[PDB]
Amino acid sequence: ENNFINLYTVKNPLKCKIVDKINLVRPNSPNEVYHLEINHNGLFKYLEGHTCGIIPYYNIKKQRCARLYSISSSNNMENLSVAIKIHKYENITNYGYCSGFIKNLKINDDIYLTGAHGYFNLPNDAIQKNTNFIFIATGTGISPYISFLKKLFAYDKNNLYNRNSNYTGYITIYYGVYNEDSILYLNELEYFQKMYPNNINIHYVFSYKTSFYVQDEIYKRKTEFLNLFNNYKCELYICGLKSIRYKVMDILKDEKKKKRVHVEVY
Amino acid sequence: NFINLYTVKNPLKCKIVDKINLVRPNSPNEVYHLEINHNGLFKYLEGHTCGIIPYYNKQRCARLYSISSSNNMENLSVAIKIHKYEQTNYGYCSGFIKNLKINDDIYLTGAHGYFNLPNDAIQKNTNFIFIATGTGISPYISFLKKLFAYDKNNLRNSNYTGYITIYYGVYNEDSILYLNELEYFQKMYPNNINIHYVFSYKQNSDATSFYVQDEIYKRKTEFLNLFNNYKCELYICGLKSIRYKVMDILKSHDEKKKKRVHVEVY
Ligand SMILES: Cc1cc2nc3c(=O)[nH]c(=O)nc-3n(C[C@H](O)[C@H](O)[C@H](O)COP(=O)(O)OP(=O)(O)OC[C@H]3O[C@@H](n4cnc5c(N)ncnc54)[C@H](O)[C@@H]3O)c2cc1C
Ligand SMILES: Cc1cc2nc3c(=O)[nH]c(=O)nc-3n(C[C@H](O)[C@H](O)[C@H](O)COP(=O)(O)OP(=O)(O)OC[C@H]3O[C@@H](n4cnc5c(N)ncnc54)[C@H](O)[C@@H]3O)c2cc1C
Ligand SMILES: Nc1ncnc2c1ncn2[C@@H]1O[C@H](COP(=O)(O)O)[C@@H](O)[C@H]1OP(=O)(O)O
Ligand SMILES: Nc1ncnc2c1ncn2[C@@H]1O[C@H](COP(=O)(O)O)[C@@H](O)[C@H]1OP(=O)(O)O
Repeated sequence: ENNFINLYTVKNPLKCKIVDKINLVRPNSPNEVYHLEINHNGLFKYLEGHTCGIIPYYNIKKQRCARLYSISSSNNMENLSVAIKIHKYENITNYGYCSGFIKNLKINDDIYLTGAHGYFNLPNDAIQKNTNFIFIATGTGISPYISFLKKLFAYDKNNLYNRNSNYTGYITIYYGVYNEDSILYLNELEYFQKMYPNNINIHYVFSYKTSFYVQDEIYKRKTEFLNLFNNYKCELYICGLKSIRYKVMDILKDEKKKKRVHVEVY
Repeated sequence: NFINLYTVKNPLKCKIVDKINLVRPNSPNEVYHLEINHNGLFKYLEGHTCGIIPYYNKQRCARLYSISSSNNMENLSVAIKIHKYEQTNYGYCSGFIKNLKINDDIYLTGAHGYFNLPNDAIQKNTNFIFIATGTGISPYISFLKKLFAYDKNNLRNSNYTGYITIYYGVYNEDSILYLNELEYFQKMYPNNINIHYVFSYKQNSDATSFYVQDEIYKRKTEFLNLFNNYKCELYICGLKSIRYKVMDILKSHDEKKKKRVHVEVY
């Protein structure tokens, strides 16, 4: 620990089985996205904030080309989660490489993963320090913050009535999708806000209705927002598309005291 | 019927003739224009993409890049943005092109995509509305090159007499790709081409986001006409977003003209 990075490469993928395959979005979201419940036998080692690689079709032509997908489960969960938007052109029409693999994916199917990737992780002392957070996400970008939240708060899906252990840090989440029906992991987000009204705050920026996104909602709250960052030393986390970085970073008006600003973009 | 002439199993060995930095020094981006010699063995129509296989002859895994040249010219060209991330770390094919030198071998695929001009275009003087972000300009350049019969050596001959309105969104002036070519067409054919650049840097400050599709909305009354009144083929090539607020534009002032709208986003 924690040199989990690259325990399984494309040179040695890990046979895993699908355990569940669930639609993350309701009928009012244009996008299609599947949460995967993946059985790795406790063998696949990873760390909240980590991405895993899936090699489409691993047993024509090869076909040994992988895509990364952020894990959205806590280390502490028997099987692991992951969320995948199906990409189409341009329904019943055409698909991207991985997209199509996952579109035809069936339960108890072989899926081949690749060792931990990335460094978007939480701080190590975060759980004891009661450290504070500002998570910023678009679309599938919420994944890491779900895993983040399953850790900070007690996860158990089967024990959702207690207790639960509290990090009592303050967490502010800016989440931007198209509409309500397009927000990944609603059941959990709604639950977290419900169980911990003094620890988690969610700002949803919806695309539908010049254009207005999550950085624009962050500017519009810029005086309030900085408090969080400096007064509560709120840790900075950006995950999603490039565009987010500039408008939130250039709102800083610094010193390698900006450390803890984590930018991940895909 | 040139599609798939070449595949990862029989990739066409081509050679790197040139590698021009396509951006001026104010762009945060890094894009290289490759000029690739193939012995005229690559067959494609303007608007097709080709497949590049990084480090062929590890993983044999092609990425697609829009051809920014026309059939006529001896060599094919292409433009590549170099994708980066911090935690000096590069994309797979990006890293490949970045390290790419003059007279290197480069293995292409057969062609790809259906983002083409209609078969009767020059001799039907068909109108055009082209929407693009960043590298998405490539196909339209490819078009313009044919329609106007461009010859770097000679610059005139063209019979095409239609109208071409280009909407192009980029960060700032220095980020317009193929500015040379665009600026030329604007100058040489000012009653056959009209361009609308939409620079991203302007909205950084105390304003909300404004992208290429916003300009098309702000200019919505005119846009409909260009499409309705002028029997224009509409092309969108760039980011996912461009499409709904324009598409959604088209339902206001109906369908089965569908066959006149062409989309290719990534
Ligand atoms: C660090 C990191 C984390 C990531 N985490 C997630 C995540 O948590 N969840 C998630 O969903 N994704 C995530 N991604 C992106 C993920 O890898 C994508 O699924 C992948 O890059 C593209 O999907 P694909 O292979 O199905 O499509 P590709 O085969 O890569 O296709 C490329 C894109 O263009 C389109 N396209 C492809 N070929 C054509 C063609 N011939 N003509 C027209 N259009 C075409 C497709 O619709 C697709 O959107 C992450 C990426 C990174 C770098
Ligand atoms: C129809 C079509 C036409 C296209 N035409 C063009 C074109 O004209 N010009 C162009 O530039 N592109 C074009 N593309 C897309 C082109 O293939 C991209 O260069 C390619 O998708 C990026 O792959 P890569 O070589 O950067 O490596 P990849 O690894 O596939 O890149 C993955 C992305 O996530 C980042 N990333 C990779 N690994 C990690 C990691 N471990 N952690 C965090 N981030 C990571 C990279 O910065 C990159 O942005 C087109 C795509 C399609 C579908
Ligand atoms: N430049 C941008 N900055 C912030 N959010 C964006 C940007 N472009 C698109 N989005 C939005 O991010 C959300 C999630 O995107 P996705 O589901 O494709 O990952 C969508 O609501 C999308 O809105 P839009 O409807 O304008 O595309
Ligand atoms: N939702 C969106 N709709 C249209 N254009 C966008 C959107 N998000 C970003 N862009 C812009 O597309 C242009 C192409 O750049 P690239 O595709 O390399 O990011 C950029 O100026 C980028 O703006 P931004 O400056 O906000 O990133």
